[PDB]
Amino acid sequence: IVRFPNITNLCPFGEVFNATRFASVYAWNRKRISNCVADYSVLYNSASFSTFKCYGVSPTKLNDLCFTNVYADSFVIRGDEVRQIAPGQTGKIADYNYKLPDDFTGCVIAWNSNNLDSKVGGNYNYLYRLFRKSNLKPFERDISTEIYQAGSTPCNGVEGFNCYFPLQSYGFQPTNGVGYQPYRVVVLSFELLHAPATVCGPKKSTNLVKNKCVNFNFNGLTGTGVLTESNKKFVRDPQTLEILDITPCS
Amino acid sequence: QVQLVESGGGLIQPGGSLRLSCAASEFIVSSNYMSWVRQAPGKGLEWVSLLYSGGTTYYADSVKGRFTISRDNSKNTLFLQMNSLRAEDTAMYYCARDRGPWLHDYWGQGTLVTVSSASTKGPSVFPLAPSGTAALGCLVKDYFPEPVTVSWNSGALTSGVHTFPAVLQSSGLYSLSSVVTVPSSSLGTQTYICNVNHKPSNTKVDKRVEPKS
Amino acid sequence: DIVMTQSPSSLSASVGDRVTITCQASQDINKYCNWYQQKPGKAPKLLIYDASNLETGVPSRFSGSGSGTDFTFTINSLQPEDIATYYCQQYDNLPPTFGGGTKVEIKRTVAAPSVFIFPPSDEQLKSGTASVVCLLNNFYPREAKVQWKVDNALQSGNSQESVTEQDSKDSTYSLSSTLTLSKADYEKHKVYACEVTHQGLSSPVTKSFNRGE
Ligand SMILES: *[C@@H]1O[C@H](CO)[C@@H](O)[C@H](O)[C@H]1NC(C)=O
Repeated sequence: IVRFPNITNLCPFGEVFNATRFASVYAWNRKRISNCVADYSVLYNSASFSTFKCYGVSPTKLNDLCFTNVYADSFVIRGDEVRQIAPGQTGKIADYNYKLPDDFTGCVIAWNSNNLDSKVGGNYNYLYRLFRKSNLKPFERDISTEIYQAGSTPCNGVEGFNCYFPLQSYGFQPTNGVGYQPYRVVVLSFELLHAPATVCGPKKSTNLVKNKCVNFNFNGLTGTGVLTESNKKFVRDPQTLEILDITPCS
Repeated sequence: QVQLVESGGGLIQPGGSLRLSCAASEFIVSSNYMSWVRQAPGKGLEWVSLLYSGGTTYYADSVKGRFTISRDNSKNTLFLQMNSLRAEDTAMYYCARDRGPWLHDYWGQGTLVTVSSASTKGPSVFPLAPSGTAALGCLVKDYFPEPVTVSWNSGALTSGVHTFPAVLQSSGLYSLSSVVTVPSSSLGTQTYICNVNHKPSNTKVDKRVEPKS
Repeated sequence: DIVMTQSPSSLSASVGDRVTITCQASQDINKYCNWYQQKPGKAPKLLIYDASNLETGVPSRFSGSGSGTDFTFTINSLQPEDIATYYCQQYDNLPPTFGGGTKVEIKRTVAAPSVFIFPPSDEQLKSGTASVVCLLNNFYPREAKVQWKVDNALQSGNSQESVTEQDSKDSTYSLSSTLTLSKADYEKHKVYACEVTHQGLSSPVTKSFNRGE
């Protein structure tokens, strides 16, 4: 048996993964996903993606879980920088553009995008931040363009020696080796607050059978046991909000 | 006005420790990518380590776990802590500002690190006496470690001088000659003194080189 | 780990010649190849970043091209001030690595060495060793053969020689060869001779002395 909320909206992952224009990594986008049902199997079975690193979850278990909110962050980077979109990584991108937390729960999804994102004379639309005094915090976004003072002399918004524009362009070109080609990245962030879950897989609810040994699934809590009526107050049915005691068996 | 001045080099025994520093002007060290690059005597260039503005560090595999890069913002100084030093760590050590990682656009003049269990020795200075254009000089023999500086007549005599690269004798000590060609009519009248200076010891020596009678 | 194969390792050209150096990377490094110039005893100076861009101050005679694996560094009309060793570097992929370097020498007209010989000082004989010095002054090209003779017996294995860097004005080289004996051995013989072969000499030149005289 399987008890999920009665959410029915489709989660708008299409306009994230399939958007025609992507953000620069220093200016990465975030789409907040809530109150909807997403079919992650479209994602974790697709052949479009070249990386699918999931932390704190296994990608194929994703159609049996629920979360409070999902965040979808997206941007473009070089190919050989994809490895830096990971917890604990260091470098220009992970320290100064997009940083993941210690305890990240989510998936990093990426695919080569040379056809869409490189131009013949170089696509200078896609930038990254090269200079910054301090590290970004996890999931922090800085889009400032103040001239970077590398020396003691103030810059007064005039760039010159020891006075650098903080952003640097990738200049993607079609003949670039694969590690210098642009990749589109989507980071899925599965958030689990103490609240009703609003983003679920597409698994269909069945009848709530009590008083009997059953394999169950309550918003992602999977066990084998007998659900009975419970006099405790504070697993709870999503649809009916009723408390159920669990006793094990086989 | 920009400057990078390394210090702290010297002779140090294998297994020992040493800290290089690199004082900066005009660059704020804490606002820059900063690198250490080294050069073994008469050899090419090897990058050592890198410090990001934000604190990230990278090390060449050959020094990882033995060297540590750091800074002191107030003194505007970069450090390189060296531990468990090895023969093949001997090299000249440069600090450089990196306009972006490893883009070394401004280098200090370097500090020389000699890794050896050999002892410090000051040189003996012997004269190479002449017999226009006669030739004379100074033999600077049996010192350690490098370097030695040689001037002639406290800086005044400067044209025609040749101070040679030091060479390592089979004994493990260095030696070099410094020679000069002068008008042979000026001999007997003009005084010729080479000023040998060996900073690794506290040795200075001046040698009158006069025609052997 | 990327390897930077630099070609050629040495080069000899004349003032105004067009000097080309190449560098091949063992992997695609896109455009992240820089070029450095090192003069003797100095620290490297960045001349070209990102395959083709000229650091401010750098004469337009210097240039570079390439993307991917094959890079070119060009000096358009070679100048005296350009005697140096030049290095390429890929600075994008950890760890950054340098090419082996290209030593660049100015070509000029043949000049014979002026040869001198210096007997050991009496002061040094007090200490148990005799150094005999032979000086080849201001010659070109660098190839020079020095052969030591002690009572007409050729010495092998007890001399060391050392060559100056090419002169800024002269563009010539200077060499010193030092022969080392014990006082005992030195006093057992009379004729001490230095024999010099060089392009600019029609036949070899000998300088000798008789011990004592
Ligand atoms: C993106 O578009 C392709 C092709 O129409 C489709 O197969 C894929 O499922 C889409 N992805 C999402 C997340 O909508």
